Amino acid sequence: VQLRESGPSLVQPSQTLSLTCTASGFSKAVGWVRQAPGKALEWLGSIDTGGSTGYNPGLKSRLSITKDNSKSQVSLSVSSVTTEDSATYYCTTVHQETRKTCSDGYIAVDSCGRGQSDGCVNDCNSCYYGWRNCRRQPAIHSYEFHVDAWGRGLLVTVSSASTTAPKVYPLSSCCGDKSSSTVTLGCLVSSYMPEPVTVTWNSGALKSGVHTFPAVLQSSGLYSLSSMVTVPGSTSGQTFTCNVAHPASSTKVDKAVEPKSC
Amino acid sequence: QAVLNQPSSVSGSLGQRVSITCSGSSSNVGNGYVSWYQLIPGSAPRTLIYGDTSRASGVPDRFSGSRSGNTATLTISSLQAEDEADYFCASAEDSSSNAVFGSGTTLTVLGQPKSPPSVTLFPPSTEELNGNKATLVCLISDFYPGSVTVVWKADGSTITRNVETTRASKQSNSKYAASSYLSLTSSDWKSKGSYSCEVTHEGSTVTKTVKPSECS
Repeated sequence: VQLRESGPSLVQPSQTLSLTCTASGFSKAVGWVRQAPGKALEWLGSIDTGGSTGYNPGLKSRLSITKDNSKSQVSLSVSSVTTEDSATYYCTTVHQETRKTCSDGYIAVDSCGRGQSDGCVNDCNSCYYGWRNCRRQPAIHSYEFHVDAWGRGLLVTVSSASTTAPKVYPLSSCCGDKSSSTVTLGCLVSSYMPEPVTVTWNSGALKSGVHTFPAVLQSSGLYSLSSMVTVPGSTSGQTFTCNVAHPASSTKVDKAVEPKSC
Repeated sequence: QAVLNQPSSVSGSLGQRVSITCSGSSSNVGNGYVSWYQLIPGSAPRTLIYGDTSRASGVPDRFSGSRSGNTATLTISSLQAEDEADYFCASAEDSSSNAVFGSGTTLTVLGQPKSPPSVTLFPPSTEELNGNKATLVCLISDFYPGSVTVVWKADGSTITRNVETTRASKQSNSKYAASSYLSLTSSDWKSKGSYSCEVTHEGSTVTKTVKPSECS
């Protein structure tokens, strides 16, 4: 079971945000959850196997969810977006069931065998004979919800700003600046907008010893982040190339990072 | 809409136990099907509990859910460093397709060992310098607790402008990482004798310095 969100990482205010989820390893109800930065998880809506949709009441007038079983995909649409709609959007599989029950030590009149079928009573004999201790209630509904599987999520930023692809610079220590047994190299992913960027090393073949730091936001509105890789002094002949992908601008950059020869 | 009230934050000691409450009404939490989720920044939400008490697949035994009327409780025993996270309860209301989440709880795990920051300061690259700009990058890692203050210096004096420092964020080893950026012109870079990144953590300061004329 894997869920994969796809769509734009950048949209302008007043525009319609349109997202897609790709399901694999299954055909179960699918829902959308989001989390804006600084805020709680927030329900958006879902569509089940039968194709019925349900929405967060406070957002319903702005939402639309459809599905296509052939392509095995579910769509989400959010109208008239503002900065409040900047968030990570998660595609999910959800459990949704509605079991009719009686609230306490109340049992269905159905189960009593007489009075036929109506709602609920505290005791079959008492409410059958009409004893003073009899208590009746209507049938109540118990609604079951939970999320099974989560997608990794798609970051969406609502902004009128144009995209700016990053400038990628090599990071290497000054000469003489501590030949510890381990060397540290890196890439400065400079001055981009919006988030996110993906950084790998050696086309993703190198994962061990990699440390990618969260971005800083300059007052200019442009993000910068750094990723560094540690290298033992014993190591030789290895190349280190950081691969920087920026979906908003559809750019991928490969920067070879050399230690200074000094 | 509707609100499932959680404490904004809670704390428990290592190896011990902690509880997180989720208070709602009879129309949500009272439905008797509460779920719980764990949120670690930079990671997707993870389902812990559903149907009040049922653990999701892969969830350790030390996570247990319960409910008494319109208040559910998540209980975590044998606390570990990696349990530090945000926790959200949830419940349907008036419909199985109308999910309501709680206000969220941040869990701290006390009694972990203090770890000083490891500091790495990078000079501007030749490439950047050719465009008349210079960014110094101070990378800060492996510190606990997750709070540092950064001071930049030039020739021993405090730099008071063009510094940007990230918040601390948690690493895969439950320690913290952060970074600080000093934005200069290429002329600034070459003119000063030295630049320093000073990182203070629990009253102890770690300083790395670079010298432009000797950086090559």
